[PDB]
Amino acid sequence: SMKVAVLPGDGIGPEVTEAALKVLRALDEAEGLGLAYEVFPFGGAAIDAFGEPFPEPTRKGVEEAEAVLLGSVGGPKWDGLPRKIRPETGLLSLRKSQDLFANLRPAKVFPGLERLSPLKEEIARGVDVLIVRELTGGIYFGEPRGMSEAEAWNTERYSKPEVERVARVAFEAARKRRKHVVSVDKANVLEVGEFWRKTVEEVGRGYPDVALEHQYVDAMAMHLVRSPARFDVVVTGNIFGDILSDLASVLPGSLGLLPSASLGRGTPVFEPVHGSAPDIAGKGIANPTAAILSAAMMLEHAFGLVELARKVEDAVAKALLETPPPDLGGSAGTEAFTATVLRHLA
Amino acid sequence: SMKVAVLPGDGIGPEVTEAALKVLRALDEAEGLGLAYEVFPFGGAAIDAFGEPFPEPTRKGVEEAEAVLLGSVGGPKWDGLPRKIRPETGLLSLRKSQDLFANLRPAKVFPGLERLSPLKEEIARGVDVLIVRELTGGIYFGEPRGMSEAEAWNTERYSKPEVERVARVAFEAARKRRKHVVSVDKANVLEVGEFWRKTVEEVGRGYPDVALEHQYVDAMAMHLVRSPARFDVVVTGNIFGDILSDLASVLPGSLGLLPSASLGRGTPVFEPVHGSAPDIAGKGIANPTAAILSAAMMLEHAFGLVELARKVEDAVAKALLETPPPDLGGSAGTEAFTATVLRHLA
Ligand SMILES: CC(C)[C@H](C(=O)O)[C@@H](O)C(=O)O
Ligand SMILES: CC(C)[C@H](C(=O)O)[C@@H](O)C(=O)O
Ligand SMILES: [Mn+2]
Ligand SMILES: [Mn+2]
Ligand SMILES: [Mn+2]
Ligand SMILES: [Mn+2]
Repeated sequence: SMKVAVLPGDGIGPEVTEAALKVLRALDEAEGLGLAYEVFPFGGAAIDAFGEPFPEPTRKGVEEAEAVLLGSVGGPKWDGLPRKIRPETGLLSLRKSQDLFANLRPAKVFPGLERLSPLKEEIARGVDVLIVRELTGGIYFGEPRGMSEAEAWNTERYSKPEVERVARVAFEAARKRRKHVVSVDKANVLEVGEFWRKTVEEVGRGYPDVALEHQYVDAMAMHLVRSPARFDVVVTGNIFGDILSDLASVLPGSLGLLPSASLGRGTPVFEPVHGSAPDIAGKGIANPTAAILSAAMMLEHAFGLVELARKVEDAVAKALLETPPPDLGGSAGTEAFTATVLRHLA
Repeated sequence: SMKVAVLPGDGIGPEVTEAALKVLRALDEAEGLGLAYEVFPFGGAAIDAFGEPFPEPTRKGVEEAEAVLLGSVGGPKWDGLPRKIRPETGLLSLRKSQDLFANLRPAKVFPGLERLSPLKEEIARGVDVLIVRELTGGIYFGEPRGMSEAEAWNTERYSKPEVERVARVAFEAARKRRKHVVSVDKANVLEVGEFWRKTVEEVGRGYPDVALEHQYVDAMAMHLVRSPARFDVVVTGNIFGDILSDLASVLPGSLGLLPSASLGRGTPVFEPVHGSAPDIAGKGIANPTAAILSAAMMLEHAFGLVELARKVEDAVAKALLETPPPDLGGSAGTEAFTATVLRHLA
């Protein structure tokens, strides 16, 4: 079996999700995967239908599935909503309800595609970095939090077990990759950074076969641009991971390329890093690469189909070289780009 | 006249600071500026002699001077000491005591040097962005803050007057440049971001001639790499400013290229945005560009010597294209490079 909860969301979310659905359907037919999917409302669409971005039928659908394929959420239609029901809060609520504390974001420059990077070729070449981002803690969820007319406040905080568990995922991922972890904090300025580093260092003792290095977040942003090829796994807290993963997104040359996996205690979630791009929704141009590669991450991580995930990745890489979408200077529409991916899969 | 407190600091700090002083003496000679300056112990140097990084006599000198020319602080010798008594903390104390809420970091790619940028030439051409970072509030100084065996916490908080005063600096700076400001927050997840955005918006109304735009911090990190050329002034909080300013610093191709001004209630501070670079200390190769441009910002912001700051800057620019330092593919040591700047200043 292969039970998938599909949450298309808003803007280009449904378009890119349908592209990823075509890739999955074509694999189901060829490999006999027994895929069964069901579509649920989430985000702006759920707010308009149920009054909340992560409504009951959707929460039930997620908990009962083996994996979630997620689109994108948000748009100006919902600007000004009380924070508790913003599309963005529904997203945090999804991550939190399944306690998906480990967010995996791979930034990779495919061999031959250095041209597309905004960086000079020799710097972009061989880039293959995995950002492990702590997703259900830190300032995103910390209390106290609030605002009055005179001030506003949010609390960046971590407990020992929260740091331990995300650190352990980073070490396990590194062990399967190039056995190198860079942990990122602001320990020269903050107590939380200090605490972060101390705990990651302790977890590191359990993995003496993996090299551990620490970097300050400001210096890390800089390294991700000057020498990204020297990184294997990067582990950091919620907001630092949010920032650095968008920054890494530029290495391949575009934001519509980065897929992601959210793993923890409950139903794993797979979503393209990009937002809902309201400006281009329904215009048949959104690059579906991120969504497709997220479906690839789902195959590997949720279903253990490593070989299949790589076929998709290989097909996408050829499609990018052959007929790139407009965001990479090409003229291939969402539909045509997906068809290209399909031919290579054959 | 011109009363300056000089804080060389640790590592390359004294060398690069000395280089900047040679530029300053040259101008005091050629222009008769009435330059009076005294050297004070700061950072690790202050720790060795007084047992603290920011002792009473250095505090006194700072407060009696009209401007501070600071080198850099930190080094392996002082690792191990509690964070609270680090040279880096003495730097935070200096900033806090003079309530220098506005940190100006101009990341610029001088015409002809696009080649040194990690970015492709067309992207790096004409880059001229000023980061206005709030420097005395936010998480860096937020109460409550702490650590136990079980967890640690820090508080990202801003008051209305704190956001208003840094925002104003941003608008005034823009008004002198290209009339565009981008304010940067994480309003979609953080109450403090919503509060920041709302306050910058109200201040913005007093500047109907300046264009105002808001970007999320993760998207902004991306834009500083894909299209830095579209930005003029960028204003943001303490930690977001720390990250984006290091990011912007990579654009012209080195560390050694970025100066900064710290402006506020007390004595203004001018320092190069780079660490003590412990390894190359006393070897005479460190790029003094950032220290020299920092004294140039001093001339402008502390003494209103616009024209002179500019002559210093054009001189440095031609020195870079004529005799580049080791850190930018060249072989011009600290003193030889300074002499080139001296030669162009006449
Ligand atoms: C939409 C926003 C809340 C979200 C986040 O900050 O996690 C997005 O930026 C991302 O990175 O998935
Ligand atoms: C050394 C450190 C405390 C300092 C900061 O974080 O402000 C430095 O990174 C900077 O950007 O000037
Ligand atoms: Mn993000
Ligand atoms: Mn003259
Ligand atoms: Mn910094
Ligand atoms: Mn005072």
